[PDB]
Amino acid sequence: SFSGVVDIIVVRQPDDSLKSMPFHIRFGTLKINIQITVNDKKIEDVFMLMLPEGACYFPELNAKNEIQKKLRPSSAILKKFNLKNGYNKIQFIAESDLQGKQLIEGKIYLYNYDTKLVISDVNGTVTKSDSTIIGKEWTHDDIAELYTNIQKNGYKMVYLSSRPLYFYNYTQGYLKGIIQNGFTMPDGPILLSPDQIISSEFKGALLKDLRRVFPEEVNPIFAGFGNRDTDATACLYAGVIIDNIFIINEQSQVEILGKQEKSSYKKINEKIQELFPRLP
Ligand SMILES: [Mg+2]
Repeated sequence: SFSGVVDIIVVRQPDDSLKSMPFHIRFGTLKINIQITVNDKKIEDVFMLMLPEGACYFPELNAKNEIQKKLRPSSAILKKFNLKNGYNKIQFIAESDLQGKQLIEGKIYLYNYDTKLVISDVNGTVTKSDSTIIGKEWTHDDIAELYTNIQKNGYKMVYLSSRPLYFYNYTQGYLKGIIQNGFTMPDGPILLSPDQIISSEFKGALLKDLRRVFPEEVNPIFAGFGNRDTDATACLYAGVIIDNIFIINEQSQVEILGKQEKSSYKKINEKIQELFPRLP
């Protein structure tokens, strides 16, 4: 089974509170309390518990004095993490009297309320085609240079995977291994469609979840890259203007939906300052 943590996103609200996406973490070994360390610093007075199936949650009282199982921590808990802007290292330590201490590592990102995100599907959009693997999937040409320059202009790349949770760590390794003419894929969180995280329209629900951790009065999702018409629908209903949605096919032809224009990652990169203007 899966052992790891799905990249976590945290957003600082303009009242200085903190909101985050749900924590999806699994201890594959453990067949129990859970402590946290952020940036190699243990976090005091914060703990998680674990269900029989291995999924973990923050215990939180409701108004009837019953324990609720939250995947999203309170703002007060998140402030104790002492998160820096951007990437942060996070580890979860599950202590068990039978199996001792078990540790998993992951990534947690802190954005501001005015941070602008650029979504990118993985399969068919980064890879050329949409269980046996080696990471040698083919990659559309010139995509690493394009995304690098989007990031350099102040946007934040956010990747989207609909593969089963078993492949999550593989997808992370595939993206960080891409090298094209010296360019690499900019570091960023990989969100997992909630249908793949079973416990107790999916791409659209995930992106609306991400949008809703930002205040209502800003539109945080600037643009999106996909390869199926359902990717365009997911982005539109999460707040992306049609003009900023790009849909690529297996011949690496990119359609800019708003302008109904045929293009490519190379040509979009040449027009980077027009389509992805630099942010202050
Ligand atoms: Mg796809």
